Amino acid sequence: TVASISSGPKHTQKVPILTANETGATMPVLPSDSIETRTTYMHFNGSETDVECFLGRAACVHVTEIQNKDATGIDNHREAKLFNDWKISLSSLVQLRKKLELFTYVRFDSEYTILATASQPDSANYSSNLVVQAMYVPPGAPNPKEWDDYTWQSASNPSVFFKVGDTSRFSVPYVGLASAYNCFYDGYSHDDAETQYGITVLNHMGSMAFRIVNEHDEHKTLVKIRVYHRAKHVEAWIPRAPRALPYTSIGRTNYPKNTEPVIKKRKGDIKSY
Amino acid sequence: GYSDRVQQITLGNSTITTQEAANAVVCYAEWPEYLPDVDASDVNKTSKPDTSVCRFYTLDSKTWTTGSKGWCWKLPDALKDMGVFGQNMFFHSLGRSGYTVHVQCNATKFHSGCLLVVVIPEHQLASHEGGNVSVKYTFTHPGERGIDLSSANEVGGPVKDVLYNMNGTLLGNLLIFPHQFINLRTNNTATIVIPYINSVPIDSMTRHNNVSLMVIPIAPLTVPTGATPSLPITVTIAPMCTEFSGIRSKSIVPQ
Amino acid sequence: GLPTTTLPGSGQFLTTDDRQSPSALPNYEPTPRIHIPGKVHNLLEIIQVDTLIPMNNTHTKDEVNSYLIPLNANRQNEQVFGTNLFIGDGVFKTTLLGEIVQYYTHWSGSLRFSLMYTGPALSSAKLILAYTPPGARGPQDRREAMLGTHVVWDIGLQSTIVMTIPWTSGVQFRYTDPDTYTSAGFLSCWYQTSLILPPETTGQVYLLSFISACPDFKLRLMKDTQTISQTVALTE
Amino acid sequence: GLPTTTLPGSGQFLTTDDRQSPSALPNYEPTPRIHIPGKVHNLLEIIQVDTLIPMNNTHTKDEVNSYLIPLNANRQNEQVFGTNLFIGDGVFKTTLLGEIVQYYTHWSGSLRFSLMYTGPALSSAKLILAYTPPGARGPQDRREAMLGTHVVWDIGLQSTIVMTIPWTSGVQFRYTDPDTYTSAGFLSCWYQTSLILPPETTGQVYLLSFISACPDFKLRLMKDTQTISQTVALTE
Amino acid sequence: GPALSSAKLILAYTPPGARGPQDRREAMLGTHVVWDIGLQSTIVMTIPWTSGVQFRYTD
Amino acid sequence: INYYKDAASTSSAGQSLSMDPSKFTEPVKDLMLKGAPALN
Amino acid sequence: INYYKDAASTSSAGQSLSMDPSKFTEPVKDLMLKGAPALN
Ligand SMILES: Cc1cc(CCCCCOc2ccc(C3=NCCO3)cc2)on1
Repeated sequence: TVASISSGPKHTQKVPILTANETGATMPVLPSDSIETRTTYMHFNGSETDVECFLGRAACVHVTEIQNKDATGIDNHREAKLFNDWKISLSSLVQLRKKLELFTYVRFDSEYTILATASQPDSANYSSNLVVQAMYVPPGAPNPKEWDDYTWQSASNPSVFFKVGDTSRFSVPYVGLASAYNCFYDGYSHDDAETQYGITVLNHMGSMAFRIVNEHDEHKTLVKIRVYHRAKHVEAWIPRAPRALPYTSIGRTNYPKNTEPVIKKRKGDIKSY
Repeated sequence: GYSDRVQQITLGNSTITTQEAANAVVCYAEWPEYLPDVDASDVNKTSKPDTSVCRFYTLDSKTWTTGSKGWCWKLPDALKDMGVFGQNMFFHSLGRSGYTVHVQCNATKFHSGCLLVVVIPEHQLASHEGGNVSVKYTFTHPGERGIDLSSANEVGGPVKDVLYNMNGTLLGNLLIFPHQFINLRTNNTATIVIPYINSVPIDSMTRHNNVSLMVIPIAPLTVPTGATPSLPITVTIAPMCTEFSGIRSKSIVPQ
Repeated sequence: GLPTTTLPGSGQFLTTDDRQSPSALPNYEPTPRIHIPGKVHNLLEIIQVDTLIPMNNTHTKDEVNSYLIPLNANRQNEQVFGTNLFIGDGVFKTTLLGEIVQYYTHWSGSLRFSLMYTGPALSSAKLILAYTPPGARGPQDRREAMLGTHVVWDIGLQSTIVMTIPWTSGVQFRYTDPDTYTSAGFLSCWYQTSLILPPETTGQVYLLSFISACPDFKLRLMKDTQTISQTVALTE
Repeated sequence: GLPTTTLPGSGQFLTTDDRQSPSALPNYEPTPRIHIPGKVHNLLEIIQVDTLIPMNNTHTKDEVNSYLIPLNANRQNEQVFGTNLFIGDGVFKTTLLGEIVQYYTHWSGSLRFSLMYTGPALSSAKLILAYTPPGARGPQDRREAMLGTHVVWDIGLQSTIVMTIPWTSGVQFRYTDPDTYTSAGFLSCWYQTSLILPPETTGQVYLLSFISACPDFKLRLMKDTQTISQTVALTE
Repeated sequence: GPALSSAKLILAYTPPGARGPQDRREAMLGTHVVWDIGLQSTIVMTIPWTSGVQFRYTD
Repeated sequence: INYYKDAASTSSAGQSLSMDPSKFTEPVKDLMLKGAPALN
Repeated sequence: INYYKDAASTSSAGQSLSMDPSKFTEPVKDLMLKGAPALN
């Protein structure tokens, strides 16, 4: 492939460099339209800018935490982090978010990796290997109430059991209701006067719930869960302007008030170098 | 003697002529078309009013003055009240449509000024409150009036800050969306053909707007000496290939 | 039972590796795809669309005005604007090009810089745009500027001029984050003759300026952008 | 010894994975199969059999009577019953259809709603059943109702009427657990003319109503049902 | 008008059955042409025959 | 070799090697030739 | 590839792709045609 062809002096009536940008086109002008060039080859394919590659590496999408401790006398397991959940979503952590929102609709399979590490803040003894249970709780399923409810039987709901310190990995097909996931949605769930506006209404994907299977030892053990997400089989439509201001909320476009100028002011003139 | 410059668009029972055009943009290089069976889901036969809905509606005019910040209309909202297009809209459960948008602004060879005319698929607005305040329905359904970016923040309304496109992105990059400029010195109209763009084959016309049309002054209007300091901008829009499905009782929407 | 040996790296999680995994939802059938206009395949497809450069960066809070390069009637010989070419920083940084370049470590290729004139139709002007390849200072006067890559632009019916910064380089890749060894030059613009307004007209006229990449362009070695960060996880 | 590397996920137990295992009972011979009528292969086979809907839900303890929709002689213009179409909740919820839908997250397809009349043979009646697609309110009077999907039913020799709620939807799947965006409409029924009883006869007559899915139907993404739970393990 | 002026007018034909339009919004919903004043000096609008009965009276 | 039955479980996809910027860079209705005048 | 000798040790079975609701939806002795009267 040639990156530049050889081109010499020109004295024409045919001027490729004068255009009318009002038309909305970006005319494909090249170095050889306005200087004299020599042949050179590309030596490159643009492999690593493919959208599959761009969205295809694992990104941290969520960090939560649960603890193993005596539940005796706990009136609210959920509240003691005896188990915890996560209202699945991919917009909470914002590094991966800016990348996805370069597109309007996106379609992909997900590969999740879950790393779980333990911490023993209060001076301790022997730690017996804890086994985490991650179970997917889709919309309209008995949400779990204690850390050892019938829910955890999970007879119809996919769940994975792995050890703290290890990693769990599995992959979920594209579960969207439509043909693509909306990265943006300028609509409502119905024409009410006070119903929420955005996507949050659209990406009702239910939540994920974690717990330790082990009963309690004499000390307490903090287990912190990190969920990583990798898109595989990516398809993206309609590019948009990149995010300039900071994010404030999952699912709304809102930016913070009295934010700071995002364009760097010159130290000098327009004329400055 | 054909110029890129003169054009005629006849759609239904209405025709537009421009003698000072700058080509026309067809979003994503695709022209509006009906919904193919292979893509269909709802089993209902759809209704295609054709020429009674696919004609040109001219919205009320705006006034560009030296202080203007820009205006924003949403589709199909802007047309919610135009003739039979609008009736069909409130009466069917689902509908689908593409449009021809023609924005008009003429001046003289002594004026200067340049407007950006852009179509943004799925333009989800931001609340000026920050945090996770929502933007109430009425605020994103201004109707033919559209939203005036130089109007004041209101409560439950969107933010109207132009350098941020009403969503946290910079004005400068709106050029990645199908758009055309109106530069008084060149141009006097802008025309964009919009194919139907959605993640579902057909949708509700009232709970979801699928494009915002935005006209933004970028190089300020400058009139000749002792000229009146303003020009009107007119927007005429025509639904094209419209289909409605799931007819019934007639939606009632807030406000 | 087949005998195996495990190598160094067993059990590691590399966020960039690409392997098979069990599906949690065995046998599930995804929604059919329908057609949607606009599919993107390569980021190289989109960085060829031009977007506006806030060249007039001299303000103090972001404003529509930093996109406008002003022009003065009747000045002769003088300089319209100047900038270095660190596409990952400074004026370029918020543009779509600048914004994507920042997802990669290295770039190579030609850039296309165009200027669209917005003055009254009955005015006229001749400007010179000059690209100064690495190795010399930003030009200080047109004489200096005109000895490097340049285009005399004659403002006419055809409203925009497209200047190309041809890839001039020893090393075949440069860093997107500004680096010296790897630096690309300067871009300046001067009156060639001068802007002239018709009667009954007055004041400043402005140029809009765009930037996009030529088909020439290469970007490689993905990394994280300095353009976005956060202090606590967001919530709904 | 062949060199290997283990990946992330090694040692995990995913309740949904499908692999081989050693048999604990090597060489055991299972009992021969004999023929048994009734084999089921897909849950889609059984949700097409219709079952009764406790439409008359207005009681206070479960009774045979909530399966009976009453009809009054001589009323004109008035409304016989109304319900939304959240097949995973409310009247539908205990029906076989409702009961299976609850094992899945998403459903799509047409529903078949039929009414069998049980009044004396010498009586007569004309009813209108109306389906109101998402987007409008439950109809408030027949005029409103008759502008959407409807069937005038004439009570005759043929005892049942089968109304179909054709799949009317933007999005190709809806949630089985009630959700707004995803909501399906309303179903109402009104006197078209009115029930008329023969002489020597009196009182209320009832309609029985059934629900089953059309062959159209799709259910996907299995999950756990809210319809059953427990607090301690059972024993013998 | 002078050659250096400019204007955009809408001409509308309203078929029998409605009143003479009272504002452009009303006018623009019937047969109409947006005329852009340019180099080409004249605009030709056609009142297409819209009628139930195939002849009308001249009086 | 896929070891698993479902398609979601396969590795990353392989390069589009599609690449056609014209839907974004030249969505004009009447074709523009480089070198010919922009506005005729 | 089965690594094990016994049939119980193989993975899950593969979709019936049988599907015939008529034993449940139309177990009538004399065949009913849709469109013809139910009771003659
Ligand atoms: C946009 C957008 C895209 C996504 C991701 C959707 C992923 C589908 C649901 O995700 C899961 C997560 C975990 C499990 C799981 N099953 C057993 C253990 O974890 C299943 C599906 O979220 N928002």
